[PDB]
Amino acid sequence: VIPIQHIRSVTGEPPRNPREIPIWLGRNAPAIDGVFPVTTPDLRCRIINAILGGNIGLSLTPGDCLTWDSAVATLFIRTHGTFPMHQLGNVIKGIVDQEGVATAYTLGMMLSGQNYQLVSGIIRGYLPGQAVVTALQQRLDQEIDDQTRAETFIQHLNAVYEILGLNARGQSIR
Amino acid sequence: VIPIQHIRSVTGEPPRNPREIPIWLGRNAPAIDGVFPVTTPDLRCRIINAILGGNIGLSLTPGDCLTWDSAVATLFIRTHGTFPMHQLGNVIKGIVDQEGVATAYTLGMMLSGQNYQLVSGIIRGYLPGQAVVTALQQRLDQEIDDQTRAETFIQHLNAVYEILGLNARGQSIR
Amino acid sequence: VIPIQHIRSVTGEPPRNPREIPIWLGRNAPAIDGVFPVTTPDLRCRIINAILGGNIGLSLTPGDCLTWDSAVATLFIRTHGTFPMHQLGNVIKGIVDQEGVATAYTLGMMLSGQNYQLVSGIIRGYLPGQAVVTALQQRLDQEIDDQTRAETFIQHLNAVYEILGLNARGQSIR
Amino acid sequence: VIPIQHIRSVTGEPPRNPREIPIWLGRNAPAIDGVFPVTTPDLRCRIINAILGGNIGLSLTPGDCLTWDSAVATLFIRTHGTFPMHQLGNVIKGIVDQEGVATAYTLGMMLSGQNYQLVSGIIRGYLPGQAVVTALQQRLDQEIDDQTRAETFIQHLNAVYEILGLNARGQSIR
Amino acid sequence: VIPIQHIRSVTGEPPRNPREIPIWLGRNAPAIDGVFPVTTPDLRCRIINAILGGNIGLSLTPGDCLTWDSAVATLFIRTHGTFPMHQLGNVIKGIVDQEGVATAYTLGMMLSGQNYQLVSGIIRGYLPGQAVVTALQQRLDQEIDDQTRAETFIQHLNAVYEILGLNARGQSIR
Repeated sequence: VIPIQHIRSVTGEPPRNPREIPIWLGRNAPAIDGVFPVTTPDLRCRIINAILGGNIGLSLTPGDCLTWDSAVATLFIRTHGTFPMHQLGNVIKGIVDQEGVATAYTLGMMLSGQNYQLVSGIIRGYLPGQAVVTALQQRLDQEIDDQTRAETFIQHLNAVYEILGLNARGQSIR
Repeated sequence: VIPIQHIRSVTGEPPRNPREIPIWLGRNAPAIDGVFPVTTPDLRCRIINAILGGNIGLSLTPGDCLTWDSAVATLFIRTHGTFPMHQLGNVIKGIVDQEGVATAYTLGMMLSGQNYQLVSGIIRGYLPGQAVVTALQQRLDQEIDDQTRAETFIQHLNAVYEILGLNARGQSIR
Repeated sequence: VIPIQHIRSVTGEPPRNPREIPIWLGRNAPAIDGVFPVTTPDLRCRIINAILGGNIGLSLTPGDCLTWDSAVATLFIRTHGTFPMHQLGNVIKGIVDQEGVATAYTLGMMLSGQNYQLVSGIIRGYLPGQAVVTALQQRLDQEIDDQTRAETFIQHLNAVYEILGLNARGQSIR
Repeated sequence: VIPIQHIRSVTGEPPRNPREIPIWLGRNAPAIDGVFPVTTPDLRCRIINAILGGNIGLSLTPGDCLTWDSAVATLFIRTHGTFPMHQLGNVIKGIVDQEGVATAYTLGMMLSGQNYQLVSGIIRGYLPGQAVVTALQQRLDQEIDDQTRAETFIQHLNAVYEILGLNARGQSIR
Repeated sequence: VIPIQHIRSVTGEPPRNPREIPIWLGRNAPAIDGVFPVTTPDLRCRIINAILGGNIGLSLTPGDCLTWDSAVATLFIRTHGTFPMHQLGNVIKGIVDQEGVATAYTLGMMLSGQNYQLVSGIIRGYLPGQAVVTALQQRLDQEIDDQTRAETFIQHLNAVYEILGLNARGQSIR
């Protein structure tokens, strides 16, 4: 017996519009990993199919549930009909206005197969204000390599936002 | 003590209109099998009667709960009043517009006692577009026998839909 | 610790109108017995008092909870103010229109202290159509005795309804 | 880990108006004792603080949770601002119209520190009809002492109400 | 498997407006500690991230979850964009009108890093009525030192409010 109700308490009911189901799963995925440990592709497939309830159209098989990124990407092709990387710039722009830059980096990297150069370049255009772009680049440039920059991107954004008095959604205190 | 609440988290509350209770059970049946193992006809009868709550009219006895298909079919005769195979073409046409082709194959086969020839022929008429009909037939024809075609029908539909840029409900990206 | 939440998942919240609380408990009683075994009068009293929540007026003591029938009957005297058998014909007529004949036989026998002759005679008047009355009587008459007829009444109604194409609520396919 | 969810299934969400929180706790207290055993003042304090959720204003300390009566009385001084016994007659009159006489005896005795003479005298004025007052007094007078009358008051009200055809809220069948 | 559902029963769903999420966590924090014991910074981080569900913007790392005060303060900088102590007087004034003085002392001390002198001085201005200010000061002055006054502040407010017939929100009985 998989403990579905604890997982259902963290996630909640699926979104009504089929198009917003892939983004929802990506945002709730880190919290699920902390509350319950998922160690095999088969366990992940059973949890995702139960959370979405009776959606035969969006059912996933054990092969496509190797990593959380693969599961979120497959749901995108079933809900939208296009592979994600073809229109990544538009998808990141929608998340930034509705949720914020930190949500866009996490979901953009899941859909982009962990490509730091493409995600960092697209996000830099939509960062809030000229000062934020210059300050963040200086801090990231000091890091030794692309792997180290990828791990510390969210930590370096939070420090810059705090100095300039911006909330998570980028709205100024003034 | 059967763990009803985990099963209730996956399913949800029964539909208010008595006519849509049989289709609802069919869509939620695969997810229930993954979360909790059902191994006997008696266990299935107790789970179905609890999920529908206090519906004395639609109660099922252990004899008619031998397989999930038998349980869904018996509810159809109590909710609608006609055996399913008498009007299968109309039932499949309703599911395709509301949910999609993949939901119609799974529920059509449960109501049709696993008849591949009748279900495949009815679905081919309602497939979206002339190109989808020709492409799917070529892939299915290559398979060795009817049992092998039945197992791979959903896998071969998903590949064709992805090439032609169609979502699960059959709506084009254009 | 009694497992109240599993029992609450099957039942649901009590009805707002005090008059419909006795019928609600009768319909949900068979499902509760399957999910959790109730073996003593004391356990039944604790479960019924928790399900109704904080209703001091309708609280039941261990003495009146000997059988599910005794508990449903006592709630009727507290909600309505009259003993049930005094107005049984009217109560059965209300259930038949709202739910169906099968619900009326189960709840009519609980309120009537398992009297087959009174319940069968009252139901025969409200059966749907002249043909249903004649067909059911022929099948019941063949049975050896009143105990055997009481066990097989619902099974013999379902067979007659299926032949004449009627749904559980008695509405014809035509 | 205290099993809060089973206790939350019996109780429900707290009332929005701060004034009706003390009466709500009193009505739900007997059911909680049956489902889960509370044996220490500390356990009671932890359960009451969790049920009311995040109400820092109405938080209770282990010292004032010695008995369920002490906890309900302390919430009355925080929600209303006056000790209960100062205005007991008005409080009992409100409960009788909204819920009934049986709810008023149970909650009146909790707020009145188990004083039979004051609660019985206040209730006798608001009993429904002249006949109910005379019949109940005759039965209570036969009992040997005040402790015996206190235990059998609700049992003797239910018998009188049944003979005169009154529902729990005191409304006649006519 | 962390028992998230018991914690979710005490807390409830997060507030929709991002600005009121920090105050909500502070009010629900004492109840969570009683129901489930939290002994490590890592366990606290996993519980807070699950309770807020899928909010990537307000996610907290193990380093900033050393104490409940540190977690509530970090959420304030992400939701509002300013450190709390810069505008403490305004924050305490909002809580006093909406909830009461007792909620303002508990949340004011969490945001102010346990500074008794600043919190006590700000609260004294917003206490209800001239008599309450004089009576409370006399009782607090008798205590030996600032640590002893901090522990007994809520106990000494409740005694003064009871003598002057005030409810928790400061509204008089008159």
